[PDB]
This record gives sequence, structure tokens and C-alpha cells, in this order.
Amino acid sequence: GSMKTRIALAQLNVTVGDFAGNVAKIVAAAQAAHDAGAHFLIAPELALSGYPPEDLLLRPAFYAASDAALAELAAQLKPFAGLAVLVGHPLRAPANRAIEGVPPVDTYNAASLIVGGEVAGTYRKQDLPNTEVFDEKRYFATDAAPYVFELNGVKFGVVICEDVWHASAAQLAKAAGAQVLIVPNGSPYHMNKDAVRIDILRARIRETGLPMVYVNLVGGQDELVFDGGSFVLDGAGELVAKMPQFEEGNAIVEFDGARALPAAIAPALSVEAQVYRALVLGVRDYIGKNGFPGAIIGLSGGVDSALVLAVAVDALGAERVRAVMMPSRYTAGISTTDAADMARRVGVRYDEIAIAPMFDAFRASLAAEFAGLAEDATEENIQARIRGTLLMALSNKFGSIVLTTGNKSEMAVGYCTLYGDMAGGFAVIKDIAKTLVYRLCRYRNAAAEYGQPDIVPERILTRLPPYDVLDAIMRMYMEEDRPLAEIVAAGYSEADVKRVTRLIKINEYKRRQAPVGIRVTHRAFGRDWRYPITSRFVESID
Amino acid sequence: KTRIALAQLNVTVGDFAGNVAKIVAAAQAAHDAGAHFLIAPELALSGYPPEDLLLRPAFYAASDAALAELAAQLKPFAGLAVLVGHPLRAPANRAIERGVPPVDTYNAASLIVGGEVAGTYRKQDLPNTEVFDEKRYFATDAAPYVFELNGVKFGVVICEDVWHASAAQLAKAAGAQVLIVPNGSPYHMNKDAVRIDILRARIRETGLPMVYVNLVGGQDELVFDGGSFVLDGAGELVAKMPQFEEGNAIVEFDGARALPAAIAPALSVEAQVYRALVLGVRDYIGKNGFPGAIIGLSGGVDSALVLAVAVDALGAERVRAVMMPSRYTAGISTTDAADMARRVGVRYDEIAIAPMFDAFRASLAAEFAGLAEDATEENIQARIRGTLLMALSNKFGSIVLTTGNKSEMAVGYCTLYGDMAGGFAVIKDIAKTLVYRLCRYRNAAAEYGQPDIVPERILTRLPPYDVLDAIMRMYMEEDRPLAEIVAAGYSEADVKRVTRLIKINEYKRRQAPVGIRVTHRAFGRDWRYPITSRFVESID
Repeated sequence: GSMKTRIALAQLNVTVGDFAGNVAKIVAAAQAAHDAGAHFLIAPELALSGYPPEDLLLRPAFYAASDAALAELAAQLKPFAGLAVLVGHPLRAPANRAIEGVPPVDTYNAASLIVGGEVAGTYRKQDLPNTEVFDEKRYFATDAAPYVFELNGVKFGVVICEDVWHASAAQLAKAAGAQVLIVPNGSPYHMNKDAVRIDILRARIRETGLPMVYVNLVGGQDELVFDGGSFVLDGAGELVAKMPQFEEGNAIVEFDGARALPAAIAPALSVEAQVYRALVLGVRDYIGKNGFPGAIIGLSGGVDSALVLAVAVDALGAERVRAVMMPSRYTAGISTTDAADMARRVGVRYDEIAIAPMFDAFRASLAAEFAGLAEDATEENIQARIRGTLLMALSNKFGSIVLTTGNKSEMAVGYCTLYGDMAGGFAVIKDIAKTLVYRLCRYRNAAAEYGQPDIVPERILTRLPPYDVLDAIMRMYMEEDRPLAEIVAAGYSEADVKRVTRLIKINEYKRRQAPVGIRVTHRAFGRDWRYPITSRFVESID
Repeated sequence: KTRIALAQLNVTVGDFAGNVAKIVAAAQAAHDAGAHFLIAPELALSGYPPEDLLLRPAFYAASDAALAELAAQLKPFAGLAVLVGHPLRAPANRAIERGVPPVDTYNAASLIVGGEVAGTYRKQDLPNTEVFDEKRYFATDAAPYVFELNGVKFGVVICEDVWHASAAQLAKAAGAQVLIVPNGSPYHMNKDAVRIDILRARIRETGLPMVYVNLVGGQDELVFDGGSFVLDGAGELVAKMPQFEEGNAIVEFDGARALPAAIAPALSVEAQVYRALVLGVRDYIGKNGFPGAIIGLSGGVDSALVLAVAVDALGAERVRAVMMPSRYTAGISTTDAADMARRVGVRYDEIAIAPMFDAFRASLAAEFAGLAEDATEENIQARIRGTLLMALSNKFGSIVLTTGNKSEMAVGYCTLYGDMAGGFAVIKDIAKTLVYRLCRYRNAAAEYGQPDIVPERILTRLPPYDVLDAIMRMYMEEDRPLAEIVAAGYSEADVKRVTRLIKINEYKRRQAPVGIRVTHRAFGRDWRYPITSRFVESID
């Protein structure tokens, strides 16, 4: 009659550009699948490269690196006899020739099946998302060809992420003989996204009658948090397996012929629990993937910075977080008392630095122009900028990142100060409306699993080469996306090319907060240059 | 002969009223010159590029109302037809679903004749590389538009429609004898050569003359250079308008044959780049309603260049220079800074930073006990200067123009909130090598009585939160019209206050650190708005 297929769902937390580490994570997942006796392992969208790599996908050397990593991966999977692996990767058709300026022609968002240490086949994405947070029509060409393969007597069809948004890809896969659809995803979290996913896949299942296996990335990548939540629906649309959100790992699910069999279904999290876990994972990964030693948080004594402190301690542990209160002459005693209280509750280092001497000095320096004028936002903003300068000094001297505490409501109506309360590396609650800030504090105070309860005070809740050389290397690397080896071949030293290009990468975080400026070249540091901050891509010099 | 007016207009994103006034003024001039036809640039009516305004149903409603008003205002110009670009949504403020591809929104150009829209072209090939993202906003249409004026058939294609053979072929098969091309083509060095080459590839395939009308003016990072031109049916250049200037020019056709007209004199690459910087500064200040500019002067070449550009853009009376010496700033620097400001005739002030710096040092002395002073203390100094310039900006309203160059941006020789503190980074795309060339250019281009801007020595050296949040969610997250937010039970006062502050503070959000997305419409890549915008939505 029918055979069983034992499938490992690899809900991986890969890192943009970290080919070596990503290969190691996929191999580790494969080892675990082998240890469990699986026939088949499925990894997420663009697992090999991490996701989304943004304008790395315009750089020929990035695709060359991906191809080399895919070959390394296949070699390392070869020892797992009988285990096939479906892995996402960027693909350029048959290397370092320029990527033109004109639409994508021969680059694809792909998933390849590796069998016996060789690529057995490849699917290329059809429906490229180019709305919201994605710009895949900037990077990839479309392909309409289905990919169906046989494994344990069952025909499996592959489609990738937003291919499920319309009828077309699934119908082409079914017409090519698919009996089960396999879907690698890089689907970022938002509130109610878990419901959206199951609704869209049910629409496809109504049309095709085919069960669907949905495997998602997990982890933080700059503004995005991938929540995992991989799942399986049977051919009637019933949920038969569901992995936890916001956790990395592997789960085993089974099929008997084309029938999806029941497995573990993680209980649903409340919307508040999902949002809080997103914030924790985002902070944990922005610090971890970038290699920061810890975090600094300016505490006002108010609820916004209280939430950020709670999230940071949950993400990093108290030993890697410090809190700084910076009172002015106006600062109420209850504010410093409240700030010190919460720092004690979570066991973080707490320091106070008075800003009056700096503020007095600024005020003195401007006395001639401002005298007799009403105090307004100008004076408040100077105070905020003094605070930003202090936190950035501590960050610059000892290396921890400043986590900023401006909420979405404040961002919206401009109740914030450039270079002041906005000064820092990562805006933890930039997408949390003030109303939700309160709800999340109540949530966390009650959430036993995090350890210490009631950490946010209840009372706040009821209230170089020379320039000619440097510029030449910049033009070739930045403006023209040339491989480092081609820059060296044009007559520049390996030492100079390495030094300049490393510094260009290192300083992405800084450029991304720069004021807008005037474009006069064909590749400026504006909309022409859309790079990840979190990235471990290091291109070989030769 | 057919007389065609090329309206090389400087429109403003969102400024429907003012853009209409500019087009009507151009039409008046054309009518006085006996023109049969006037051609305006790509998305002239709305300004270009409006970015995520093109996801907002009210923006298309405003555009339709503006097009109706324009047609009515053009009606007295008997005998003159006007081709105008505009965003178009097919037949009101029903939601534009942002989670699926555009379906019924187009980049359009309509011909107005006798005070009525006679016909409409919709763009076919949408740019979605470099600085453009039109596949986020618009659907493709491969229908041609060809009309007859003074006995000659004219076909319309829009900007990047010329990158491939298709649109021109479809127009020619629909009867076109001359192709008319509205553009929103931004400047970059050598872009002028790219434009003529691509149009010549099309003319090889069609044999039809082409009329290329381009936008001019600054729009956030972009500077549109104008440089509108005509090629005859063999690809010969027969007319060319100046770069970086607005104007109207008449070109004539004898039947379908393009006749020679004025060809503007050329500009060196340095001269072009310099004028782009001037126009960009002039328009960022002007279109955003800033009263003037503030520049931190170090005595070095970069801030000298930015001072020169600012004075040329705005006039000396709208620029002030501030030198902020530390205890040990070299005397040569403050003399050179003061001298530069005198030469261009601008207000100059010195504000010593040692008292602030000493106060920061004392406040951090326990924390930094035993450690050498290093880049950390240099950065504190840079941040003090940024705070000073921003205080002047905050109190009196002028924008701070920052002086970091492209080389510095590249390798990180710059300080967040310090030398990067300000509103507009004039030379962010000028490599250090090019800074020197532009200073030499500006010295070379000096007027009589003005001497070197830069000396040789230097060159060779609110409702409650529950209500606020509900209004934010409807306006920002859901792109709802203001009138619908009012109809949901919120006061006109509250809705106006909250939504005007959202717009006003775009400049500020755009310098914020990256943060975590948890909603379907965060202030990251979900929200791509122009800073320069005069879009004001009606409350009813």
C-alpha cells in the first residue's frame, strides 16, 4: 500500500552573510534528523545565506560565496545516508561578471534538494514580494517552472513563501503531479500573522486538496523578527503539527503515503506573549549576531524605559545590562527612586549622573542669543542631547550598545528629540504604541516563565590609504559592486582593499542614521544602497 | 508648422495647488507664443517621486480633484492642448491592499483639450532598481496612446518605457509619427549621455523623432536636472534646454519633421555637480519652508565648500556660520573660518565649547578613572558642537547643513550626533577627491569683486493616549482618509493635530535607529515617505 515518510522540520536561526555558520547550523540539523531516522529535512527560505540580505543580492561576489557554500554543504551532508535536504539559497544562472540599472535577469530565490551529496533539483520562486518590508523585484527574476520530486513513493511539490498568496504556483505543482506541497518560508512576525498564514494556506488547500508543510525561519534580522511557528495542514485544512514560536530547533512529522499524520501542536500564545517574545528575540539577536558585549539603558523612571529594561534583562541576562539615570534640576525625587527601584528588582548595575553642570554651561554659551526669549522645546532638547551624549560616551568607551526607549506613539507625533532620547543603536519599542507599552508591562509582570515577577513598579502602570587611492577603491567596491580580487587586479594592494572595504561594512550602522543628502553619482548612500546592518559577510580577498 | 512648448517645470511633491498654478502659468506662456501643444514632466501634477503617498487612497482622490481643477483653469487657452503627468487610480477611497501587488494604480499622462481630459496613457515599464520602486506602487499597462494635433499623430510613452523596444513599437503601430516622452529622470554624472543613447536605440527601430521633457528641481536626495531635448528621426539632436533651470522652450515641427532650435551650451562635470548641490540646497530649504541655514565652520575645505553652495543657493543673508573652538583649536583655523565667512558676506559667531566639555569630563571622571583620553572624548566634543547647532536651529528655525563627505561616510570618519548632527548632508555623495575639484571650480567661476571662496593654501594643505493611538492606527497603519477617521467618532481637532504632527516629523524619524517590527506597518521599510512634501489632506 503506502510507505511512511519521516520528515525533520528545521526551524533554523541563520545569520545574514554567515555562510560558514549557516552551513554548520544546517549540518547540525541534519545530524539531528539522521539521529531521529528521518528521510527528509526541510530548511527555511534563503537558509544558506540568511534572510533578507538586501543589496548583497546585487553583488556578484555574494552569489559566488553562496555557490561555494552550497557545495561545502552538499559535501558535509553526504555522510547522512538516505537523508534528503531541501535548502533555500540565492542562485545566479551560470561567475563574477557584473550584475547590471536594468531589471533582474538571471538571479533567483531558490530551494535545492540535496541527495547523496549532489543537487538533485532546484525550484525558483515565482511570486516575488515587492510591498511592505520586501523588495524582491529589485533582486530576483521570476520563474514559472514547478519542481516535483518523488520520495518514499510520494510526489512532493516545492513552492516558496509568497508563492502561496495566489492560486497559480500550487496549481502548477499539482498539475506536475504533486501530492503534498512543501513550503520554505522567511515570514516575518506581526500581530495576527499566525492566523493569516493558516487562512491563506487553507485557501490553497480548498483549491488543490493537497496537505502543506510550512517551515519558517526564526530569529532577529535588523527590524524583522522571524517567529518560526512552522506547521503542517492535512488535505482538509486541519492543523496536525505546529512548532513553537520564537524558538530554534527541529521537529519530526510523519506522512503515511500522502496523508499527514498527527504530531505535537504547540499551544497558541496570546498576542501580548507573542509581541513580548518578539522584542526579547530581536534584542537577543541584534546583540548576539553583531557581537556586542552588553547593553546600556537610560532610565527616566517611566514606563517606556521600564519596558526596555525588562526586555533587555530577559534577552541578555542582568550581568550584560546597565541602567543610567540622568537627573536635571527639575527631575522629581520619585523619578530617581522609581528608576533605582526597578534596577534593583532586576539586579542590574545602576548609576546616576547629574546633567545640571552641562546644561548650565550650554545655557551660558548661548546666553547672548537666547536671553529674554521664552524657554521652549529648545532647552528641553538640549537636556535630551546631553543625556544622549553621556550614554554614547559610555557606549564608545566600553563597547555596549545603547537601547533607545522611544515608543511608536512618540515617534508618530514627534514627542522625541533627535540625538537626545533618540540617541543609540537599537530602538527596542519603536513599533509599540503607548497603549501597548502598558499592556506589555502588565503581561511581563505576570509571566512566571521569565523568572522574577512584578519587575515594573505597579505604581507607574496605574498612573588609511591617501584619498586618491581610497576614493578609487570606494568607487569600485561601493559604486560598482566589484569583487575584491578585481579591485586588487586593477593595481591596488590587498592590504588597502581589505582595510577600506572592511571599514565600509563596519560603518553601515552609522550611515543608516545620517541625514538625507544630495545624490550626484549613480550609486549614493541613499536609496541606491540598501544594506543590512546585521551581517557576517566577509568576502575573500582572492 | 506645429509649435510645441516643452515645460521644464519644478513642481513640489504633494503641492497640488502650487503645481496646478505652475502648469497654468506655463500654459499661459505657451499660448502667448502660439503653441499648439504643451508637454509637462512625469507625474507633474503630484510632483515626483511621492513614494508611499501612492499607497494612500486620499492622495489619488486629491490628484483627481487637482486634474479637474487644472482642466477648468486651462479652458480659456483655446487652441492649446496640454499633456500632464499624474498618478491615477481606476474608478473611491476604498483601501489599497498593501500586502498584494498593485492592481489598479498607474503612472499616467493625460491630454487636456478644450478644458476636458481627451485621453490617457498609462506607463508600461516600471523602474524598480536604484532609487525607484515603482512596482511597489503601480500596475503595468501595455496600451498605447496616440492623438492627432495640427494634422500629425503623436504617441506618448513615459520615461523608462524607452528602455525596451515594446512601448515605442506599440505606439508606432497605433499610428504615431512623433513620440512624446514625459520624464522624471534624476541627475547623475554622465546621465545626459545615457538618455541620448537609449533614445537613439529606439529611433533606430522606429524612425520617429522623439521629444524628451524632464523634471527639474530637488526632491529629498534627488536632483532632477531638466536638460529636455529633441531628436529628429535620424537621431540628430535638434534642440536642448539648459540643465538645472526651469523654463519653457518652443520647438517646431514641419509635418513630422523636427526643426532645429536652441541647443544650450555645455557644462563641465564639475559645473554640473556644483549646480546640482546648489539646486538641491535651494529646494530642500525652500520647499520645506525653512527660513535659512546654519553651517559649522572648521576652517577646512569641506565646510568651506558647503558654505559656498549655501550662499549661492540661498543668498548670504539667509546663511550663518558658527565656529566652535575647543580650548586648543589652532588659531589658523579660527582666522581661516572668520576670513571665509567675511569673503561671502555671512554672519559669523564663535562659541567656545571648553565649558561644556569640562563639565562632561568631570561627570564621567569616576567612570573613566585611569583610562587615557581617546576617540570617546573627541566624539563628546563633536556632539557638543552638534547640540549647539541644533539649539540655534531649534530656537530660530534655520536648518543645519552638515559637511561630512562621501569618503568619510564610507570609512566611518564621522560621529553620530556630532558632525553628522543636522538636517541635510549637502556633500554626502561627494568623494574627498571631488570636494577639491569642486572648490577649484567655484574659485574659477568667481564673479568680479568676489575673490577665491577657498584660498590655495587650504586647497593644497494632544489627545489622551487611547485616542491618539486610535488615530495613529487608522492614519498610519491603515492609510485611512481623515474624513473617515472623523466619521469613526474622533474630533476634527484631534484628527488634524495628530495627523499633521505625523507628517511634520518625518525628517526626525528618518534619522532614528532601526527598531523592532511587531505590527503590519512599522516605521521601517513598511513606511517610505518623502520628507519634502506639501500634501495637505482635507479634513472633510
